[PDB]
Amino acid sequence: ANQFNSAIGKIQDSLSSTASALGKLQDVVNHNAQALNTLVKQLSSKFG
Amino acid sequence: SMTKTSVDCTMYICGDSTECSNLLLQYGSFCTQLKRALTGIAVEQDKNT
Repeated sequence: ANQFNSAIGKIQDSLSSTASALGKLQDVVNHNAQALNTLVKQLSSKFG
Repeated sequence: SMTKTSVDCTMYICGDSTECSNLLLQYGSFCTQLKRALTGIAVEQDKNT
């Protein structure tokens, strides 16, 4: 009970201080946002 | 893993002329997507190692 409660408290302190562990899910936001922002810039170029 | 490659649109399409580089910028983001796709292959080939 000293080992298990202190190990789960280090998980809660790491996710609050550092957001870099969730950055695999942040790329799922980022790869969908950069695909939409590139597709809407196709109308500005003249295509010849 | 596979062989990591990178393809430029400038030296491949154009023969180093000023007319080809002016008509390449009218097409816009066609070579923006191709350079970011071959970059994203080469990051994931190092993650396989």
